[PDB]
Amino acid sequence: VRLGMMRHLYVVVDGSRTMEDQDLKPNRLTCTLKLLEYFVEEYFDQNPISQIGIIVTKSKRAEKLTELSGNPRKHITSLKKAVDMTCHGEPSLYNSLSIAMQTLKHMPGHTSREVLIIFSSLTTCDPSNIYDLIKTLKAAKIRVSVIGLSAEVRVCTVLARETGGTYHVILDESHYKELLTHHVSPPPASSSSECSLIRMGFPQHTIASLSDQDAKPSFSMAEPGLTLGGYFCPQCRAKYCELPVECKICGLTLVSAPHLARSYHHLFPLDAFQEIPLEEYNGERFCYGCQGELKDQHVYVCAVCQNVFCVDCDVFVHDSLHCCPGCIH
Amino acid sequence: MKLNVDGLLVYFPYDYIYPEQFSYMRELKRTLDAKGHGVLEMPSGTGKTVSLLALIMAYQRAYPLEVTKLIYCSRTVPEIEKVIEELRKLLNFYEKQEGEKLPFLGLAL
Amino acid sequence: LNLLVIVVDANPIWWGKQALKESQFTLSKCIDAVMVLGNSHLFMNRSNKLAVIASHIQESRFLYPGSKDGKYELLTSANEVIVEEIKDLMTKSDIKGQHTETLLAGSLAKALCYIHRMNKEVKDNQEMKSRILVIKAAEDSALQYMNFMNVIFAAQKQNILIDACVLDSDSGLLQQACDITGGLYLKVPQMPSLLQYLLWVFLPDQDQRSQLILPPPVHVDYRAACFCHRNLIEIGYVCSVCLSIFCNFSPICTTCETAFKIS
Amino acid sequence: YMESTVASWYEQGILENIQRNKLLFIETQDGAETSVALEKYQEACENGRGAILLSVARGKVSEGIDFVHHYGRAVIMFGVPYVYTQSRILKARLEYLRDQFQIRENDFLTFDAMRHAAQCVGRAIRGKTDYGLMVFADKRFARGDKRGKLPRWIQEHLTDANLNLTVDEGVQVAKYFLRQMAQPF
Amino acid sequence: ANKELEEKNRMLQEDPVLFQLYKDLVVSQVISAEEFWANRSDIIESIFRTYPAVKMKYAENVPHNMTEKEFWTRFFQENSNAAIIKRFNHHSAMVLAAGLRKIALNLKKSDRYYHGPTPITSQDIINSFQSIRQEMEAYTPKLTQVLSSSAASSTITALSPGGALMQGQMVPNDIQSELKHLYVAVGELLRHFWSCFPVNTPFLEEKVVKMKSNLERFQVTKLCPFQEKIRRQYLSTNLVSHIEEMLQTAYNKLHTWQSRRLMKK
Ligand SMILES: [Zn+2]
Ligand SMILES: [Zn+2]
Ligand SMILES: [Zn+2]
Ligand SMILES: [Zn+2]
Ligand SMILES: [Zn+2]
Repeated sequence: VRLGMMRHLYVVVDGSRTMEDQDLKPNRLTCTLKLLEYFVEEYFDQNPISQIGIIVTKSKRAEKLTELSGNPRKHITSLKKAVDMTCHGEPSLYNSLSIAMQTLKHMPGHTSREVLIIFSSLTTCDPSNIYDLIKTLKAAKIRVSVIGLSAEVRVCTVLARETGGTYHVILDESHYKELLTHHVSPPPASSSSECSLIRMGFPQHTIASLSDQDAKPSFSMAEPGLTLGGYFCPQCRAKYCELPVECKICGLTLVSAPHLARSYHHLFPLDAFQEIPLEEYNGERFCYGCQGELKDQHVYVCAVCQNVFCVDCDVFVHDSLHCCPGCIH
Repeated sequence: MKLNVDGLLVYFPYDYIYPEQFSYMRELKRTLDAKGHGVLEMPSGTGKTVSLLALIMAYQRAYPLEVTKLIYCSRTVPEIEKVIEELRKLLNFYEKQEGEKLPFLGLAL
Repeated sequence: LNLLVIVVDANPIWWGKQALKESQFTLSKCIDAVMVLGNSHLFMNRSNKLAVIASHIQESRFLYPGSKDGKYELLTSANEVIVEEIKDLMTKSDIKGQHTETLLAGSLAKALCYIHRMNKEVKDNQEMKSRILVIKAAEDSALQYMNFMNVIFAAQKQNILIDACVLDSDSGLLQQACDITGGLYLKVPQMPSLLQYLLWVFLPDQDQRSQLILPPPVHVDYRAACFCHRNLIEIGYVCSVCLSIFCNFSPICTTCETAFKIS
Repeated sequence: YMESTVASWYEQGILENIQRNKLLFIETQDGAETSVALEKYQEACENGRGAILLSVARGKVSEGIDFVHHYGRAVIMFGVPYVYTQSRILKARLEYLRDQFQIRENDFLTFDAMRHAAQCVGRAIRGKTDYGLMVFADKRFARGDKRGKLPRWIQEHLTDANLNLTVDEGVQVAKYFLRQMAQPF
Repeated sequence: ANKELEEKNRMLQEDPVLFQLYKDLVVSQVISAEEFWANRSDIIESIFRTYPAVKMKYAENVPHNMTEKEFWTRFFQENSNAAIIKRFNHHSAMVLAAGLRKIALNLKKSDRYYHGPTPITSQDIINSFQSIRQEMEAYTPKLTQVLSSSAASSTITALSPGGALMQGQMVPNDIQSELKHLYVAVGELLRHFWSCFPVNTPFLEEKVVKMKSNLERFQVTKLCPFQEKIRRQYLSTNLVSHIEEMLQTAYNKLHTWQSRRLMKK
């Protein structure tokens, strides 16, 4: 199944009044922002080439809280700042979606544009009928997958399925973590999705040549002090503090090899290991994965290496490591 | 989806039927077998009509002399229109199953 | 507490070459030095616990899950268990000419989950700061790049420090591994005096590593290369499916077979 | 009664707040206004504004209209539907049934409400298994006589636990129930 | 309409950086400013859109020998019973009316990833395998064999700042601000110059702006070294050479592509 590795996703957060209601244990807005901060960092940690941008809508107006960027820390700072937001007004999907459309209209065709609307107040007061905006989205192939809160809103139901996205409603706080983490993984590319080669640039960390001879002093490029050494660009030739960052001049993505390698495991998903509770002639008391005695009647095995893994080993392997330890041999 | 009803075998266009439909059809057949007027209630606004319509059609084929024709009345013309759609769908399903036209007529006044 | 894990790279093909060369340094001393480091580590505090892992071309087997000489009982078990286990692995080993490169990625893979297994069982009251003191001793294998990169990222998310201690060779991959997770990288050139390094560089833990002077990190060449040649390339043309660095613009990348539309 | 309740709410701030939360539509005797109001109501349901259609149980709109998925999601019944006890026409119809066929006046009178109430509340379950909750804002429905005369399918779902939920209590269960139906099969 | 003049006035003082850089291109008279931009309450408002009658009344009742406070007073001011229901339906209808304006993947070479971009007899294994097997018949030599003082002493010296494996200035502050301002100026003008440079753009109208932009590189770069000369002739310390590489590298791309364009022709 084709997957779009690079994606420009917008996490539209609604500053509606209904967010005031403390349906969750803490304030509803704070819980999303607190948990969304986990999503932002994790999203970057599972798709470095991708970038994110947050739009906050309240009082019938949508304001871009943070433009598209590749620095998780910069976005994280905005989330904490928004925790103190007044949280008064009424959201407007047309205003929010339109703002995302304008910035995403000029994005490259190869990258998979996406939008994740965290809808809280079921109402949607918009200057123009939103059904018309749907027609534009399908042509613009912008995936919109709402995650409703405490409501199965009708208008977003057609929005998700017509536009290709998925619609969900929060069963509880624990279920809320599950939903956002699911969206972290790149979505499969459908027929409408198209793939195209994208120019890429690989910089090399550089320092003073020899005892600060013919040095290359420079401060930064987006209160930066002088830097003896740092990253550079094949074309900009402008010092960059951290990678991966999009060129401020070339417009060509700058990214090192490891960041790309972070996204390979998506192409190679790990086949689920059959769970056989009985020992099944497994005389090895020690779990191969962790060299620990199997204290529970559960076992996992591959279709190639045919090894034995306990509950923690298999759960861990599929979740984070994304590769079978013994089966690598 | 041919249903082996207790009285006879009855065709059905949709794939599955809830347990209430089984209870509905058998009770309806019992009244038809007894040839006596009766009353029954079904919750669903839609779904009863196809079950009600399908059972009558099957009963007609088994005992055409028993029932001359079906007079199915509905409250409002906008509502009765939705019924003929259900009947029209059923006939095509039955026609496809049989593969040929049969001397069956259905019209709304 | 701190849970140390020592990944000793005991490659018989390379280590045995030292025996043939009759060099001063030998695998036996290497095990003894690591043994001492483990003993010294657990020496630091009761709460501290350690482990050991050996690497072979076939697989990796853990070397670790009275006072006859007047010794501490616990460390005595460590001394006996590793010595008995290491000899068994070295003495018994099948021969496969096709596969001779040392296996390290899988060896680490066992460690990462092992720490996770310990991290779950330990009481939530005490926080555990795990570490991996990888000790390479032979050149790495090209085919192992993909698997090794994944485990390194897993360590980053799981907050484990990969303290590489390569010797006799500078594996560009391993030094790349340690940098991602913030682990130190020391290339000891005096193998006989290896042990003085560990008790000074590696032994101090992440808690005190910052407030201490240690050798500066080595510059890392994050090179990129096309699949055509494997040569350094500064501009790569990746697609949206393969995510593979390629040499020059092509109608369709071979590893994708996609219907790229020109424009 | 609808106008009096509407006017009373209008004087207080309750009505204005409801306008803020969701659009509000009302029914009138004239058919022309009813068709336009309902026509606008359907559009509101399609959009995210929503709508609150106030109507009368005996209204020709209630019988003619059918509510489906994302239409009339939560049917609210304000008071047991009873005809005015002054219309002399019902008396000859009513008192006669007591003399012939031996039906108590209260029995038929209550039967005249549950059938009428059931007519105007059974629409949300039209078909295709579209979720929906039917709330009846009257303690009279809690009486055993009303519950028994209620249709079996509705009544069997009803339980004593939720039989007489408080206004606050009823809202909370409504929120929780919708969550369950929101997720797929 | 003089829309451009209004936009400049709005951003004349609201944003310092945007106007600071735009002026700088004209401070030294580099190029014309035309190319600069060419390339790059609630209650009344709700009533304004809510009630068309109020809009008609407002136009006809525009303040004339009256006060806005009085106009506010006029707002709130079975026959009456039905009016509210009708008004709500009309008011609700008006509010609604206002809001309604008129691929499975397959691959042939997967081993390539296994050895990614990272770059790079038989009896010898037998000899090593057996020789090592006989190495560790003796164990636990730690007492003296593991380390010796003479080797230990050398290691500590190596760890010294002058030793092996252990190799071992914010004086200007006001110059820092000047350098920052210059760098931003390069980015603004480089951005447009590089905006369409990578793309071939083999079109007459597309190529013209590049030629104009390419010529502008000479003009903007003409004044750059003059400011450098002023800064250079202060102390001749802490050389600022990074700026030069951008200009020459930009020049190299300009000339190299110019030759390629001639070669293509
Ligand atoms: Zn660049
Ligand atoms: Zn295990
Ligand atoms: Zn396996
Ligand atoms: Zn190539
Ligand atoms: Zn490809």
